[PDB]
Amino acid sequence: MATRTQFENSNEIGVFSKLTNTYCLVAVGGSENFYSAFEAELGDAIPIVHTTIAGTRIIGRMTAGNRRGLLVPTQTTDQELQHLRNSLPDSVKIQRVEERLSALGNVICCNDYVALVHPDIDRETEELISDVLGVEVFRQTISGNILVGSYCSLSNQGGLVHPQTSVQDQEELSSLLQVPLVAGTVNRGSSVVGAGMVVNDYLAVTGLDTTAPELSVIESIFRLQ
Amino acid sequence: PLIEEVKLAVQGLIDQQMDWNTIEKLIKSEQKKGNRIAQLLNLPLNLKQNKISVKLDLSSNEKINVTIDLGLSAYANATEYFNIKKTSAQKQKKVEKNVGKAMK
Amino acid sequence: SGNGAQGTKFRISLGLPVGAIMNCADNSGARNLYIIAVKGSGSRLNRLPAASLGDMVMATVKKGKPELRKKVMPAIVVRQAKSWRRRDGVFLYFEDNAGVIANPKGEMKGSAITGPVGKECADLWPRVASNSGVVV
Amino acid sequence: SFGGINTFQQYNTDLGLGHNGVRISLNYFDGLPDPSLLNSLYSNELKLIFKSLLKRDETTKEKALMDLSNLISDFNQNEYFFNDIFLLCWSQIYAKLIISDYKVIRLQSHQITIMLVKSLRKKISKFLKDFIPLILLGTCELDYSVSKPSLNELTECFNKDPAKINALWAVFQEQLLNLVKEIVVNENEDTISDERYSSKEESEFRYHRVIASAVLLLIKLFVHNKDVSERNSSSLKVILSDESIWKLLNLKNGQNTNAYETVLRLIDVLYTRGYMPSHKNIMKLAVKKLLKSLTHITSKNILKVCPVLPSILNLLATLDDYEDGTIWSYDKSSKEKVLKFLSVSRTSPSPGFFNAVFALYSSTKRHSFLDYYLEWLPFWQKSVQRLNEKGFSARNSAEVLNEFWTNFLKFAEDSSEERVKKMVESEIFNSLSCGKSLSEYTKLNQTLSGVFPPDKWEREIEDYFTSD
Amino acid sequence: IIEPSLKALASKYNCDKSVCRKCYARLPPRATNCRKRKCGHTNQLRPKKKLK
RNA sequence: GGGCGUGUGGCGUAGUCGAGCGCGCUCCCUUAGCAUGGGAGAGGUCUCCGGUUCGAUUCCGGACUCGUCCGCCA
RNA sequence: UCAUCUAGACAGCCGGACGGUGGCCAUGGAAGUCGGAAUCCGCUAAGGAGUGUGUAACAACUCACCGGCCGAAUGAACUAG
Ligand SMILES: [Mg+2]
Ligand SMILES: [Zn+2]
Repeated sequence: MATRTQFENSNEIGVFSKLTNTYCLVAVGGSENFYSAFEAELGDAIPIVHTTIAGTRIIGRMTAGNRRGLLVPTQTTDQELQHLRNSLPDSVKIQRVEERLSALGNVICCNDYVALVHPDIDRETEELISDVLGVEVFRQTISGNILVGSYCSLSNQGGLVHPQTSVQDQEELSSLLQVPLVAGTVNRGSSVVGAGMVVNDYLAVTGLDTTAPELSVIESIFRLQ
Repeated sequence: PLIEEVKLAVQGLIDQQMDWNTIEKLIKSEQKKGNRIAQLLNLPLNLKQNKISVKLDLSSNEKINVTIDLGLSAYANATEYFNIKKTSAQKQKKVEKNVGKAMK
Repeated sequence: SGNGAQGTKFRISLGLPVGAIMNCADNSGARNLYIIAVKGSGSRLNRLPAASLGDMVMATVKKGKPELRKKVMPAIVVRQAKSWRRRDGVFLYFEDNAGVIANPKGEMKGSAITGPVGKECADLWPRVASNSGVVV
Repeated sequence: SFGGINTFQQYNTDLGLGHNGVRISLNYFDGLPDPSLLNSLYSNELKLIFKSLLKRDETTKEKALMDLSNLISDFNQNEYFFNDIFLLCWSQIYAKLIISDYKVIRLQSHQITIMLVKSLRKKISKFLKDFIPLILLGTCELDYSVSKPSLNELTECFNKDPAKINALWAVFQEQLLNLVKEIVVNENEDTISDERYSSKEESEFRYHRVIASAVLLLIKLFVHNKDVSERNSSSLKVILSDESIWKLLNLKNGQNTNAYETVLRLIDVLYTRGYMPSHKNIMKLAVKKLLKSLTHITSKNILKVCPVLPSILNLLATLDDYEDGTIWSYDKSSKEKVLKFLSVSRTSPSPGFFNAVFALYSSTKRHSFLDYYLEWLPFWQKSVQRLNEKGFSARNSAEVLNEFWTNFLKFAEDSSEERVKKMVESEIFNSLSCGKSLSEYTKLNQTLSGVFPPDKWEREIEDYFTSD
Repeated sequence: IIEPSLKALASKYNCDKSVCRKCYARLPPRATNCRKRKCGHTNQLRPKKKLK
């Protein structure tokens, strides 16, 4: 399933949510339908944490997540950090990042094995990503889009990239990430695919205005069947 | 009477508040499955003006297409067709009164 | 703001009246935006309609590309440079006035934002938070 | 509250899936619950749940299902609510719901029906004939998430008795077949999904997913019931004759080869049963379509279609055995298609591909389908060369190379010619020498145990030390 | 659909009235003059406009 | 703003209730040039929309459009 | 100014509200009720060649007329303080 969901009318689910294999994060100011989608589809096996990052309802663009670790900005308060430490399982590691770009979901596009980052990140932050997430890192842009997290949706099975992407960039990124990539649109043609939707190994959640060919492209590239 | 049966059928489908295109698809499927009441109907339905159209045999294999209002009886639709006949005759008489002075 | 607001906004000290020229932060090829109107502003005799951070305004491109000049379009203020107070009581300000171009529904005409944006704007507009590099 | 009469339905007198006097059908236009029955429901709450299920929007449908489930969960208080009237209405709606695009709708509907059976056991007997086939179709749905929970629940409903589950397949087999016929023959893509709200594609995609489930069910039915072919021959023929099952065998377009694979399994099962041999026309139609599929595989889609290729070749080998390679004879250009298929297939190798190729050779050699020297060898040689250059760069390469060697070695044995022997030695040396790290992968070296006499290999080691 | 008898009972209070042409007052169906002072108890009344 | 009139072919313009000519150019022929002329061409929703009539450019009503004329203060 | 009125008036209930005759023209039909004319008898306590609803035309319902209950004034149109 690519599950049709709105955040109070918003068809961008990746902005307000962060979904990994092991956990899920949702914003505190959410509707009953928005919570019920993650509660029904994810089930009781996977914890869902209602969280606020840096005083903001936006959490997907603020944080970058992995099954092994979670990265939070510097502006995240101690109460939010302690609540995430209690609510999250003991396996994941939560570490604050002290870096100027500070919006880790926009900066970092990552999965379990390999990650794409903004080219201009600091070397200490790159080593921190490689340490906490245990993930090999490449500094690359998707056809000149420096915000790889906003302009790519990535999982273990496959990836969706920006629609206006050069084909040569598509095989280059596909060989670099060792996963097949498809250029496509989400939410009735919105270009920002990573902000448009969240995905993991068995679930994808998207906006209600995402059309049927777009949803078919999603389930084909992410192998959710 | 068979026109009244067709009208009762279409009105029963209308009174279920069913979508008009789904009603037309139901007519097509029952025509494919050989329902006589469905096969008497012509598919471009004018439900916006509450009007259907029905095929009647000219000889008791050629068929004619006649429009029937759903809000009037079949006999009342026949009287309307008779009325359009009667109005046409009076215009023809007016033309016959016109002809001599007009052509002069 | 008005239609495309995702939630409400606390009152930010108004810093951009009508006639203000702010930098154009996105990559749409426009250089500055000239504010002619503020969405949702009230009516008072002689009072100029002023804008704050996170507000949607009506603006014209005074300097930039000729297909963007000489027409009115909606814009969103992302940097204010007039100091305002949050409910945790820090007084903060950027060093320039800056906004981005959008449609009336709020999605950006451009694709990337240079420089910081305010969290009071990023929370209120998700597309701005999507294309934003750093949110403070 | 509910108004109108289904007058058109009365004339038809076809109950489709239903055997209790209510038409149950997959198509959106018909099989909708009759207004009069809907009014007859015991409580107002139930009636509202039914209106919501009728509405198109999913959030509304889901909310209604959630409510219905809650009512069923509190069975003791609500037992009066669920009556024959409820069951007749549910049966009509359930059919439409199981074909729903949204998985949650599908899963919830299945869960609800199972709960009803457990709670109302022995009173749903009248309705078991309607409900059981549909429940099973869900348990044989390609998506794992819908199928696995549904099966687990069904087993639990029957007190975890394997025999009962098997019995169900036997008892309602005629009905199960009727469901398959209805999806395959009676339905069309348009009938299943509304045109206004769907594109030409998607409608096709949906039909294909549903039909695939039907085929999987058919395969299961055949395995479970030994005598199914004899008792239901007429029904089986109509389902098989229709091209809809066969249209699934297209690799040019489509998200997955999983559906295509299911069709291949059906053809194989039918051959094992002997139904395909028994009925020539069905077999010929299937065979020709399979040959066409071989052409569809192309360089652009080779990566996508690679897992299915070993299976395709294996089926072909089995079919060839029938009628002394009669399958090739059916199509004039079949040999050309095979040659083309082989050329495209060799470029990308998948695990088990080589064994399939050898199996095809083994079946074909008696009837001389491929020239051993002019045609086959070139295929083999090119293959090793390709394998070496991209070697051992991929993971399972060790297994793939091992396979090539085992297979090629067998092929070579049936030559009695110098060129083949020469090729084997030269290629082996090249494969080991350019290599990569063949020795280093112990498993690779073990799997590729040897290619020549032991003493000579030692002499070559001697040359390497002796070399400049 | 409500019910035929229940539609009759609800329409007895909602639809089977008369309307004064001068002051738009909702009046009894068998009334002869408007009960309001502002129109001067006029006898210009019309039936309330039904559907269908 | 109002009043008063107005509206025809690609262009110009004639019409009593029973759409025509010229020009432009469609073609062909004509010719010592300082290249003409002849014969057949097409062409309108009569500004538009209603009503009367049997039919309205032709009568009338409405709308549209253009041209005119007359108009604020200290 | 017209009418009705203890020989039973006007409101309210209840019952009948009929035959010649589907009166004559005209219509594919129109039988009281699309129209054109005439508009008369019988039985009556009383019932129109019809007041509406009403159907293709019927059928059906209701009327204005007469009757039981009521027992005494009432209805229409108009004028002006
Ligand atoms: Mg002023
Ligand atoms: Zn009044």
